[PDB]
Amino acid sequence: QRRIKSVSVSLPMLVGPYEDVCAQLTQTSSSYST
Amino acid sequence: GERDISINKIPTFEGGTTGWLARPDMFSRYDFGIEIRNRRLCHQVLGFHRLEALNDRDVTDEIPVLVNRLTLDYDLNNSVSTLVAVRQVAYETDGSPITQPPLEFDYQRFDTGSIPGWQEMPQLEAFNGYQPYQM
Repeated sequence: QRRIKSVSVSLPMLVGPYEDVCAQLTQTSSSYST
Repeated sequence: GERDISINKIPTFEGGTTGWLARPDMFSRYDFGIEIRNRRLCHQVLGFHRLEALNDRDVTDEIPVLVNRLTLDYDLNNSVSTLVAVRQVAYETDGSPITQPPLEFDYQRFDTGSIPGWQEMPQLEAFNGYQPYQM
């Protein structure tokens, strides 16, 4: 069997010590599921 | 600096008791595992001839003549000293000095009246601040 557990992601950019890191993400679909 | 550094005094083979100076910028070394204090810098070097013995003529009280006097001059600072100049000198029998031209030097003096202002670092401008730096 094969299936997704979880995930994370990141960017290297030194935005500044606490500056506005801001984005959004979603799967459009995991077309195969179940 | 024991004998009179004055150009208008020819030094003497005997130095009296003024006593050798200690440099402004004294320190020590350690590197052989011991105290190594560093203190005395010279300013006059003297050529002495026992004239009548050289003549093979006389030996009683033949205190040698100061043939010639190299003379040496330093810039002095709280942390360093080193030659501003040297000059050769000899002396007339009336004791008037005669001189060669001096020979000057000027090694780079550290100074902070020099120090200028700030500038930003567009090349770096955010790449530090706790973790954002490695090097």
